[PDB]
Amino acid sequence: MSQLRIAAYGPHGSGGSGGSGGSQDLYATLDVPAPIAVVGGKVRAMTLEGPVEVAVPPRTQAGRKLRLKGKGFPGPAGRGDLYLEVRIT
Repeated sequence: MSQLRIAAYGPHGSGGSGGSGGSQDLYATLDVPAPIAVVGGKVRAMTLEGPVEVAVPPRTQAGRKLRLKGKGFPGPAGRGDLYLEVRIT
């Protein structure tokens, strides 16, 4: 119905609520193999609900974090950003 919405990989500044970061932003390690990283697909991410399938976009490169705005916890600026740490295996 609703997966972790990937607001990353579209660097486009405009008149909207982006900022330099979210409120309670958190880095969560995202394991992705080299094939699924380049072509895109799905991977197993760690969540409090258990292992979820995150639909990975194409072009995905090691060391880049998928900043998923609003997927972090609420705070001063509104909600935090969930950075999925692309680990190409």
